[PDB]
Amino acid sequence: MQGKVALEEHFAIPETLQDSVPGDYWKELQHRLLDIQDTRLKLMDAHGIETMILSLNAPAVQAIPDRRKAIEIARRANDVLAEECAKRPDRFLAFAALPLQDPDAATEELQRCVNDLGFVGALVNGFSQEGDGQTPLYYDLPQYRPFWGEVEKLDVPFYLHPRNPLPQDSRIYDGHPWLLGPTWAFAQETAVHALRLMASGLFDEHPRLNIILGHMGEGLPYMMWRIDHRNAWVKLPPRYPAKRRFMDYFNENFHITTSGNFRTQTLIDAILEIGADRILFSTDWPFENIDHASDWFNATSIAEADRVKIGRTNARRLFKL
Amino acid sequence: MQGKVALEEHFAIPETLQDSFVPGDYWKELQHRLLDIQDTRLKLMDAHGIETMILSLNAPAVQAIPDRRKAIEIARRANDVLAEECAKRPDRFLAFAALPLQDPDAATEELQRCVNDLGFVGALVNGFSQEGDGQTPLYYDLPQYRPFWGEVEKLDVPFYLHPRNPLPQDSRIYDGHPWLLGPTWAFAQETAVHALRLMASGLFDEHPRLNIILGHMGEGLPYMMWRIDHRNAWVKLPPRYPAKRRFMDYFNENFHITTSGNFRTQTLIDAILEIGADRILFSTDWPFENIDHASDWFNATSIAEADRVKIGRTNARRLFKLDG
Amino acid sequence: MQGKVALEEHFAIPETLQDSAGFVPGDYWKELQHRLLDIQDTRLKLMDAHGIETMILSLNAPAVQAIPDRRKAIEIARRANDVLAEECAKRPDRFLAFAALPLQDPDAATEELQRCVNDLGFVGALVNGFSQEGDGQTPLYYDLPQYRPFWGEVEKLDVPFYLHPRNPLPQDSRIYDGHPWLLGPTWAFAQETAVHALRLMASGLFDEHPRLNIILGHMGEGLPYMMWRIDHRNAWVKLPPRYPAKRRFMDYFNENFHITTSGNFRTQTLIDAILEIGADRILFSTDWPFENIDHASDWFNATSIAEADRVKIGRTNARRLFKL
Amino acid sequence: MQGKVALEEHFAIPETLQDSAGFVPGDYWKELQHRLLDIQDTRLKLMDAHGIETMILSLNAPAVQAIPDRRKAIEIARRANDVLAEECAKRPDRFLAFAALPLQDPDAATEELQRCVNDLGFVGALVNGFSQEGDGQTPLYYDLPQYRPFWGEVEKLDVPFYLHPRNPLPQDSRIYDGHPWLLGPTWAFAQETAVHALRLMASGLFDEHPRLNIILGHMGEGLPYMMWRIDHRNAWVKLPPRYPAKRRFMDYFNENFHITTSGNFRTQTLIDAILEIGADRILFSTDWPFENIDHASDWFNATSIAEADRVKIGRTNARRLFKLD
Ligand SMILES: O=C(O)c1c(O)cccc1O
Ligand SMILES: O=C(O)c1c(O)cccc1O
Ligand SMILES: O=C(O)c1c(O)cccc1O
Ligand SMILES: O=C(O)c1c(O)cccc1O
Ligand SMILES: [Zn+2]
Ligand SMILES: [Zn+2]
Ligand SMILES: [Zn+2]
Ligand SMILES: [Zn+2]
Repeated sequence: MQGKVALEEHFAIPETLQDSVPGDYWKELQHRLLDIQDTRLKLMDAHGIETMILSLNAPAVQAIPDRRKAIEIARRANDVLAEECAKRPDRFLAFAALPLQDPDAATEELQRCVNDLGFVGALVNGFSQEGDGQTPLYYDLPQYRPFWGEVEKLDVPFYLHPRNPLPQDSRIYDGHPWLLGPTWAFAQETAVHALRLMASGLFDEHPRLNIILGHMGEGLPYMMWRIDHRNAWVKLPPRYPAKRRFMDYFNENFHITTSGNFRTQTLIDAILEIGADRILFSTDWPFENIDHASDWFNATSIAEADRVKIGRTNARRLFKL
Repeated sequence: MQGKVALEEHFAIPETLQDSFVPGDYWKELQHRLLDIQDTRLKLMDAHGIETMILSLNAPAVQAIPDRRKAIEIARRANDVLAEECAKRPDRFLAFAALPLQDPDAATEELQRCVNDLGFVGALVNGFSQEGDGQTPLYYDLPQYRPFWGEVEKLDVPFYLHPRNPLPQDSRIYDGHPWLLGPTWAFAQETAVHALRLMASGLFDEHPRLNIILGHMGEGLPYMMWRIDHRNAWVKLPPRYPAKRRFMDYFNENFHITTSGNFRTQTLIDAILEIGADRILFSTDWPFENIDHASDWFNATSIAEADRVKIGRTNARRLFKLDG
Repeated sequence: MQGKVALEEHFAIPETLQDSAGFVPGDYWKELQHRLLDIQDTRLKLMDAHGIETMILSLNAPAVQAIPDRRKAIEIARRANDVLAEECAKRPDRFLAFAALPLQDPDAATEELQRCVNDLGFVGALVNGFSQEGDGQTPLYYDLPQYRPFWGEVEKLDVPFYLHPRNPLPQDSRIYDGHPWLLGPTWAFAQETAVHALRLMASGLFDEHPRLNIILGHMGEGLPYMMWRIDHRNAWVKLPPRYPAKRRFMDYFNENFHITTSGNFRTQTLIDAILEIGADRILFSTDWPFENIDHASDWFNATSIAEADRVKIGRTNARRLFKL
Repeated sequence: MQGKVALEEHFAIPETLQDSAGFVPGDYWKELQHRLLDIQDTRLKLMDAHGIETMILSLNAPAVQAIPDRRKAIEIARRANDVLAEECAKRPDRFLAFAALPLQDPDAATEELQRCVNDLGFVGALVNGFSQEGDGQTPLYYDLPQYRPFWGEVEKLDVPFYLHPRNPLPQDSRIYDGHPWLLGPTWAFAQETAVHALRLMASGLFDEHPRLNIILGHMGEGLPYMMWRIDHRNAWVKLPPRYPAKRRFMDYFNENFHITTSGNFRTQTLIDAILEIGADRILFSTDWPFENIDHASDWFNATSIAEADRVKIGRTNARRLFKLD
């Protein structure tokens, strides 16, 4: 398939590069993160990707406790990104990196990126760290409501990307570093953060918000029925502040991408849960090979009409292209 | 469908009853359900095509008793009670053992006692154990539990790894959201990861004949299993965990999942295309779930009639050697 | 779900009533007749009780397609269409109409479609397969040359054409000899209709009129499941197909066809169709009065698909297709 | 996947070679002929390169079923079976065989089946639909009374019966008039075979002989997708069906049939079948030489199913069905 849109495609700046064992692989990953116009573009051309919505790597800004430096790095990353997109505006779009450890500053940088730089959304690597940085700051908290109101005003999607939990909140993985990251930890962290947003009633207050989750929903689709329907015989209203069910907000305010989850069975389950209209193609480059994502998607077992929507038209619609 | 086998069916004894809402008329009903075995439960089984019910103590129960002596005491009592209840109707009730795993040796002894002397057909443990001050979750992939697993394999009976909530110090991500703890989500995360720890530790290389059972359709594992092994596939460097093979291998070869508290056809279809119908078992999670809810859904779920028979009955019959 | 649109919903006029006599046992004949003749009363109460806002009505089968005499066919067609317009006018907020066409006379059929659409406001046409004319011994399929002008007018008026089933003529039914239970909805209807659809595709009709919209009931008359094979059988033979059409069957099916759930309330079938043609091209329908409205609605309300798709298949796809 | 078993794999003898002539263009005819006559070379090399350990061979179509003279049919069947036995004996660790039967003569077909199974070690029979006999103008379906003795023997011998396709006779093909491209594997084959199978079910054959194992290729010739409708159409009519069989079509399909992936390398189709008849009754097959072995194998090795089912469908279901363990 040609003319695809991919939106979990990362890059890095020298300042955040270290955020991502010794050898040829680490060397290649660094080159990939810093490259935009050469290797990346050539692969896009060879693998039917017309539009790539770029985002800074992780955890990047979310792991910078000093709000002052966080704002500085965010602005720096966004300016570099703007410069890179300007070189091939027909191929590259961008997500804003935000210094959410400072709500007001984050709201202001998002406005700058959207109104001044033409960015089409924001991508945040989970909870923020601030001050001593020992407390994970989730976005369902009161201090972030103004920010969400502005996100809804600008009407641009918010991509809730993964990050690892803090060491003190990772005991379950002690002795198992291989379970952290993309293997599992990433999904758990992001799925719950997403659930917190839903449970908080955020989408009752701002129903037009568009949240995006990669890796096919971080496991949410398969368990969505249980999330709401467990112990169904208990006919008492849910205790959380949100007015409706998790499935309602997930179906109405979320979109999921195929980033790093090239599995047909998983895609079928998702199509039968959230629907093809809310699934978007993405690769997770440079952490995943573009050819791997594209070859799989070009041949996955779905209707051709859905391959067109998932690979291109859903995104073009979502980002008003 | 008639003649079904259900195996995540709970009961409680006065000592563990409190572990199991609000002041609402629901708490009263739940209590009655947990304490009942021969009456209400049996009538529902007769009304909903369930011939065999493999009973297990509630949660967290024994896993939440930090004092070894006490844990060993409560477990033995819960197992003696269970043994007595099953003896009243051996043609309908089977049993899973409650184990005081905060004491590896005592747990091994009690499992042997239950299996060899009481005829229990397996064990059901509610996640990690608490011991001493009870501030450290004790996972079963740890070295001290290897002798135990060797005995489990020797006795050749399944181990049902059931959920429990993580300790508060390990649940900050849920702070302010108590509604996310329990069956809503926390149970799955806790159990899925414990299962992965067992896999990564190489436990199944050492004891390949082990049979582990997970409820709630695998605690989310099937949907993400491909990613668990294949994420960042371009990096051809070998994984550094002790296990010799991949997660999917151990999941496909040493695990079975049940339909407990997850009556969703889409989820069942995904599981069928991931682990296979031969590895899926009907279960309800009674009394936390209504038996009629579980049965009505399963009787009509969109699968092959041949698979409805296997998932609803024959897979469990074979697994627990009920035909011979 | 409320506000659904159903479009394979039949009625009959005295002149065509007997055509449905041989499709149900004698004990059910009186009831089927009542249903076929009723539009304003019981039918509407069933619609209200089962969340159906719009019902696009059509004459029963084979009706006009089984009238060998051109003059008579044109007469009955106009009559049925006039009656249908009368009934819709009684409840214009709930009923829409498909035209009955005397296709044994191409020109007359073209004229009648124009009258129905431009003058009566009908939203499409429903034809029960091939037509009989003259001695009525030869099935007349619509891929034939003489029907090209008609198709050009269908595309110009831009209204869908519902290719409905009918049984094959006796001389073309020997495979069912001794098995009358295989004729009709059991199987013969699907074969007859699926092949007729393939004939239209293979003839290149959609190359000439790419904007045509064809609708098939009973989930595509079996087409989705075998569509890959229809084009890809013997793929090693790298030569172009021998038929007139310039492209593949899958292209025309994917681009010019829509299928409904009439008389095929099977979740597995719906899932296969979703993964072959997509939810955007599947429409809810019941096949009342040959199928119970509650059977269709109850199944569709609970089938295992995304809620977003239940809304599309149940309502918005049809509203989009018929420009409502 | 290695060690696969494939069971809709054809070959031909000079006497039946021309039967496959019209099914392929002119330039590809030479290649197809080579493939049909080859068993020990090209075929074996493809099996070794594409993980196929066992190939259950069968004569091409329509072959014997299109020979109206009983005597000639009996001769051709026997000749074809002897050649096949000869070929299998060259590499018995890789090749097994399906008997060709002269069903235009019930008693003769019964005797030949016995000969192939008892004396030649054949593991079943493959018949290309209805038979033609005498004037050959009447399709003879196997649900007819004269074939009951035959079926009784099939059940006694306890070997599967592969109901393979064939095109209907011209007078029974008017729906395809003007569309020769709709005959054969494109569609006519499936319609013809699906209905023949339904006739067997409706006749009550499986009530009388419940241990029969019937096999259909091309993923059930379309049956799985419409199976619910076949039994449940017009469900509001609460009156039993009119056919002589005691139960439902779905019951006989679920209990007496097995389907193969021959010439239908489609994942969506396989998923539907898995949810209708179950993975335990789906078997890998290619339809070589009409389909490329690599096409079938590459698709099956990667299709979206549980690895445990890939093993069953690709090998163990067949080994179990043909008692190879
Ligand atoms: O997608 C990512 O952002 C990512 C990382 O940031 C680190 C490792 C793997 C990975 O997929
Ligand atoms: O053990 C369970 O399965 C359970 C509980 O112990 C408490 C709430 C829900 C539940 O499913
Ligand atoms: O027109 C129909 O839809 C129909 C019949 O005409 C006869 C039986 C069943 C049926 O669905
Ligand atoms: O016998 C077959 O299987 C066959 C043919 O005889 C002709 C074309 C395709 C095909 O699969
Ligand atoms: Zn990423
Ligand atoms: Zn439980
Ligand atoms: Zn109809
Ligand atoms: Zn064949």
